[PDB]
Amino acid sequence: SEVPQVVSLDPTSIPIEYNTPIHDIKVQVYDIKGGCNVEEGLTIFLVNNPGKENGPVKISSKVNDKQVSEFLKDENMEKFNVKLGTSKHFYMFNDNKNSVAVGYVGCGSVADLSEADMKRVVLSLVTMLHDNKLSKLTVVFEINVDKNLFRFFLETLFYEYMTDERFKSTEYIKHLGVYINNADTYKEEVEKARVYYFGTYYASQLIAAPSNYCNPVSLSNAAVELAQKLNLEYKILGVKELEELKMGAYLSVGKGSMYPNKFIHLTYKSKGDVKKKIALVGKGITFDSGGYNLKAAPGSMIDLMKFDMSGCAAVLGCAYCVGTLKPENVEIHFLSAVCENMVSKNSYRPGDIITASNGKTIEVGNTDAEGRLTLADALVYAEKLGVDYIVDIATLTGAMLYSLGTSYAGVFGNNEELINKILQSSKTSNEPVWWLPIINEYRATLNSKYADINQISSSVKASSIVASLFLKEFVQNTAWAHIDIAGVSWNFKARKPKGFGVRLLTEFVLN
Amino acid sequence: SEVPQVVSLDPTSIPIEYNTPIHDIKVQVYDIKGGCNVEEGLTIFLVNNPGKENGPVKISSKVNDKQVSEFLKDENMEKFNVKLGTSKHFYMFNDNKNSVAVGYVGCGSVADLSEADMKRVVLSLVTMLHDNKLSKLTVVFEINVDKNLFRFFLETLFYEYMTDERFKSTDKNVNMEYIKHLGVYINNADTYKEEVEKARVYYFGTYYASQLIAAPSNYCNPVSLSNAAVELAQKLNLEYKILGVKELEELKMGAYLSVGKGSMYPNKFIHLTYKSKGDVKKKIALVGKGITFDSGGYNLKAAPGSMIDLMKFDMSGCAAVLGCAYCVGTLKPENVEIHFLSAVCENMVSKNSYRPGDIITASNGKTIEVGNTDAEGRLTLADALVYAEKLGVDYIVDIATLTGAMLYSLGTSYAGVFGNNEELINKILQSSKTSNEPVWWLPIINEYRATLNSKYADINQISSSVKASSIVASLFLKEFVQNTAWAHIDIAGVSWNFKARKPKGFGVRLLTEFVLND
Amino acid sequence: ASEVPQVVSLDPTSIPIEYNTPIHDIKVQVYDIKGGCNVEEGLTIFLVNNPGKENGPVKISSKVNDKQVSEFLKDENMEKFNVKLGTSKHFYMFNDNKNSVAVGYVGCGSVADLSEADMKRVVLSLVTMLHDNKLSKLTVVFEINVDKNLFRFFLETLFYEYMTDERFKSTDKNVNMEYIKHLGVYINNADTYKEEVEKARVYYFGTYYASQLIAAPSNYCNPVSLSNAAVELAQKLNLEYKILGVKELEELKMGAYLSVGKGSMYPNKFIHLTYKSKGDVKKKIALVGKGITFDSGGYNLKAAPGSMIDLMKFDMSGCAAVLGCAYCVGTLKPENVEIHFLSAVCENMVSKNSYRPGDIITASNGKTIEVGNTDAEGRLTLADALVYAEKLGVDYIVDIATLTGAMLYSLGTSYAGVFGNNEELINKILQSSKTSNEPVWWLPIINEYRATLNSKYADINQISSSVKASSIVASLFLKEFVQNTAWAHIDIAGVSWNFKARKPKGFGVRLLTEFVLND
Ligand SMILES: [Zn+2]
Ligand SMILES: [Zn+2]
Ligand SMILES: [Zn+2]
Ligand SMILES: [Zn+2]
Ligand SMILES: [Zn+2]
Ligand SMILES: [Zn+2]
Repeated sequence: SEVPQVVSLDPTSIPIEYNTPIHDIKVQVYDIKGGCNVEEGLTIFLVNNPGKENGPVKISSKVNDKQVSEFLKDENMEKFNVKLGTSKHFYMFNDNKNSVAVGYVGCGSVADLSEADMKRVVLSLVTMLHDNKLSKLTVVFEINVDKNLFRFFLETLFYEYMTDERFKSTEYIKHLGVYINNADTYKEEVEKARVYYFGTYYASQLIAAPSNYCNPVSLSNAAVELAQKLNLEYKILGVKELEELKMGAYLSVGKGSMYPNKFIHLTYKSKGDVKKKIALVGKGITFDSGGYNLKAAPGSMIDLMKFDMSGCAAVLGCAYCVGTLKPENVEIHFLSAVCENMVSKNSYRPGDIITASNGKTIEVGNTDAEGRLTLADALVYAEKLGVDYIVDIATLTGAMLYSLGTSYAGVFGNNEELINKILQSSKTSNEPVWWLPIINEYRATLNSKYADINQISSSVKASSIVASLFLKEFVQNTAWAHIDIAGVSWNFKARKPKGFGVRLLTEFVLN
Repeated sequence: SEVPQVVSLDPTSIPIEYNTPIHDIKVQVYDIKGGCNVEEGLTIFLVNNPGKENGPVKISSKVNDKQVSEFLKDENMEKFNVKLGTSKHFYMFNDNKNSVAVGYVGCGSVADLSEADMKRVVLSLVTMLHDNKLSKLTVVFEINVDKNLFRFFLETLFYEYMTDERFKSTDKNVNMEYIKHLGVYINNADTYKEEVEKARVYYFGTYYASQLIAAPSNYCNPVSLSNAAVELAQKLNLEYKILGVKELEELKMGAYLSVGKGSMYPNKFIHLTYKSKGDVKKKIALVGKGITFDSGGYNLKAAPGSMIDLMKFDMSGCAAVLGCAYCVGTLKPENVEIHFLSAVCENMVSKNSYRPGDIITASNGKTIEVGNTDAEGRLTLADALVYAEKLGVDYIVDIATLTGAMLYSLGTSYAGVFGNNEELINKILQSSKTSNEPVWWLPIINEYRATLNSKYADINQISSSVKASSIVASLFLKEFVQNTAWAHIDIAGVSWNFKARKPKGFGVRLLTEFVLND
Repeated sequence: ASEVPQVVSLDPTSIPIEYNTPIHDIKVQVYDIKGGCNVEEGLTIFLVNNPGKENGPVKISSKVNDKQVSEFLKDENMEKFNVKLGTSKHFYMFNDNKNSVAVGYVGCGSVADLSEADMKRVVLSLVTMLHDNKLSKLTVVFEINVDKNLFRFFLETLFYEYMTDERFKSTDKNVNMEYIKHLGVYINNADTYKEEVEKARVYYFGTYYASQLIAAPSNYCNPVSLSNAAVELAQKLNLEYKILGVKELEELKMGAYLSVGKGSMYPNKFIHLTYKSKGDVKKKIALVGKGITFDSGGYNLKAAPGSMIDLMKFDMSGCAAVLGCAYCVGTLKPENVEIHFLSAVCENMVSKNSYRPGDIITASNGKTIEVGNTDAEGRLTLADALVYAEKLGVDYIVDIATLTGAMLYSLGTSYAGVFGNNEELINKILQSSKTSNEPVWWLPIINEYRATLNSKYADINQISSSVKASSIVASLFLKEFVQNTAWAHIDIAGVSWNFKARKPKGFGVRLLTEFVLND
């Protein structure tokens, strides 16, 4: 519980903001039929031009205002194109001689927008908000979007709009109007978007927290504080309990750290009959220097490694969403074997042979492959709960930047139905995931000469699949999936976390 | 048609063995419900024991010789297990008082053997042939096996047994003695017979492709590779055309020709055609990357691990298409028209090579900013795709050793497949299942296209920021298929068998199965 | 003259070669130290040691024939100077004839038997006193013990280090260079060391000649110009010579040697100089030298840090050593021997015409070779050059080559490595090393690595894919191209270039010549 320090100035807790300006935004959804009102604030239309790549802007909806109508006349809206993500907006006086702001965001030439297109649209939207001091924004949907994509649009606008100043030292809007066809069906999605937004923004807060602030001790303390605020059971496992359990793999990674290993175990149990038990496991490495296999090669981005607990952050954000929504007929376990991978006289070293909590011995070939070591014991622990689904999520292998890149997470697993559910949850959360195979032919490269199994392949380069084959050895009789978010977790362009997985994991629990 | 040379000692053609020793093998399939005759040669039993990891071996088939039976009594076979890949040699005097050789290969503890497990059995089998001078091999199938797994057995056996001595001179392996007959004892032998011919045609198509890949770059060049295809087309009675530089100039193939500007061998564009003597219901175009050697260009492969010495394989895609042409041209399917295309060149370093930053114009008008001269595969394939599209086909399928990222995505076992059309990918995925050449579907993330927006040309050859290289190349290729169904098979990672130091001929059976089950 | 191709009219068409060096005009006199040292004009320098104590005091032992110079060199007056190896002091005084003289000393340490390395350092200190001083005579007095072979080494090393190569200086000539015209030497039993004076002079130029060739840059010294250089040398020495061009090389089926050159603008040229003695011929010897006039690496370009591509004008040091040898042999004229000097010269370059990694090529002995790395081009040329050598029917084949950069990690910059298939031949090489004072050290041909040359397609791999001991694996490769003849192979990659002085060593000329005049 007490966070160790080297000097008195070392911080002793993660600053968390629970009450954000987003939560104060009044959101009204009006039916697109009957026309729009432009009586104050910024009014933005979302218009596309199917077929006509880069075609002009044309506004179809009738606005109850003589002056702005004159502005949105086809003859005047012609000079502007629908290039996906392009935008302009103008200030003027309306019928009532009130200064308003009218504009549009180009939604391209495709009709069925993707999550990435939507993201590009929102980015233009937020760009106007951050350089315009208004109190109301109104968005008119002259494009076709389903309920999930609509909810996704709100979540993404909320998340991108929020600016995280916790670590800074030396005026948001208050109303949101949405003009959309079928408003009544879309209304039930607004408050859920608000929950998903924060769940995503909470994970981002932890990830963004640097490793001096966000260490194994303080990160478990935040988990506990989230459980109590949410009224979930919470048990934190310490070194003594961890030795008694024999989690050799997990403890080896921490041997070199000044912060004791802390294993997080949150539990949500719905009030009624329990029909499905689920274990969610997240890689929780608060800083991964690589260990004696130091991240010293050009491109190894050691300065980003505060993010190697992104899986844990996702699983916790899921706890917020799950505890806040309080679904029926489930028991969810949120697990994370937290630690820190450092270079010290005390660290485990390459070549060490260690014994996991299920008795299998493992030969360490590379100390930077530590995430699969910690997940190994977390998966043994999880299977001891007698759950139906074990889903882990982790920034495991940098190889994913060369397979799927920075947009799509990869998912591996030992059960077709579980991989199917994760994909469908990817469709409804709009968090993109792609199914990759656990190629059995590669398993023999983990045949250790001395230990029971190798930690890494010495030859095979498809590390994302090799790790998957290693993890498989630690689940004996339970549907299990594995989601490698190493490439998607961090938004390199915006220089901030994405919060990837929260909504994906929640949709998996909910539907 | 004439291969340029620098010295009179430079080879002017690819050595190609068409009548291989495997071809000289007389295969018969006998019905096991009738006993196995153990006269001469080596006769091998494929046995398993479902249950414990290394159960014991138990011969089930009726052996048509008293002495052998008394020898193969369970009491004698108890000492040996059926560990997958295990084998043992037996010697005895049969009923005729003659010396016979018999043995077994462990088929593991599984009932329905896996493809990868079948291979391991063939290799173990081949090992028994390699240091032995035998005239006949008999194999009794005491394991469950479908027709498709029987053919795959023959197929794999033929390819591994075949030893490529085209380039030996004083190290010709004496003691090499191929068997002359192959006997197969199987249940319902009458139904598996149909697969012997097919396992033969599929075998050679693959070994053919492997001969072109293995052929060093000095032997196998753009001129000599096109010469080889014309001979193949002439044997198979396929229509053939070879576009030379002047025609390629007239067709305005700036991307393709720019790659070869630095080679000493002129560009040669292969176009073979098969069409059957009935109505045509499907018209396919198969495109193969045909880079006979890939130095990288001015973006020289000099970084560690770039394996410049392996780049004679950068035409395995072309080899696969020509290989498919043999199988299709031999079996001759009905109601199809198939164009086998390849834009062959050599990516070299010279005062005549194209440069990074160069801007070139493809045959479809699109200007291209070259960002890395070693991304030359997508350039040649761009002009080949627009060429294929002009033919008015239903399916355009290309197969290429395009991107090294494949090793980090799927590894050395599975090829990746990309496309713009679910239906065609599904047909490739099915064909992958039945040819037994594994492939995994990867997506063309549209979000990355923006990193191809060039500031001066119409399109970027490469992305500057994105590292998912296989996906980006697929996005580039996508810009040269305007309205046709098109899939893309990246074989950069599966083409070369690194452990054996020999090509796999990957793609031949896949492409054929695609053509024949349509 | 055989015409050298050019790109522009300014490209040089010949290697500039100086044959009449200032060292050829110095008159050498050797005096017996018994009977007195006279102190004439110029500089007089004593070589003094003090066995026992390091940095010990210097005492002048020999008898000087001058009262003033004697009084000045009194032991009590010399104790202020030590004998630390290399130290040196200059003295100035008037003699018996009221004339100014200059004397001094150079310290030779406290060890009894100086090594060639120690002699090198003593000579370097002498040269330092010769530079920036307009002297007409230098005299050296040997108050130290050296055998006949080490005394010759002193003269040659003195001559070599004294020489300054200005062939490529135009506006920056040292307008202050003035060489001595006379050199006196005082030593005990002088009559026995006299015979070494003329051999040392011959040995100096032979080595300085190879040095000129090596330092000549690849645009001056290319396959055509260097073969032209050898022709002229054979012509001045009445040596037999035949220069095989591409046409014969194709007839001779030298596919390995030709492949390496396919990418050059200078056609391959094969040098073959012959010295046949007039007497009954008892030994026939073929010396083979690696002749790469510039080694870019080929498509396996030298781009890795520390690859020193800018040094690769020296990949023909073996050929230069062998030609330097030919000068000595042609000049000294051994009596009962037949010597063939061979070099398969070419240039390893990047072009559309170059051979590629992976290429399979056929050597003149019909063996096919899979090219795994184009930067290992030397073993390819030597393979064919060895086949040609055995066809001549000699008693010994000895090749010398800057073959493997591993040499820098095994024996370093001082000792070369000798490999071979024949203990007796390797002993003759080791013997010639002692007498030439050019250090060689025997390294093994480890047969266990042979298997890693087993190509899957060709007859043999050019390179091992797993074994890192390049210098051994190449020896295994070459050994496959000599079937029934004693053959040794001397890798000089590490020792050829003198990094400190920024010039070539000419290493191997004297080693090889001594071998030629061996029992
Ligand atoms: Zn790591
Ligand atoms: Zn990590
Ligand atoms: Zn390339
Ligand atoms: Zn390529
Ligand atoms: Zn070299
Ligand atoms: Zn070299």
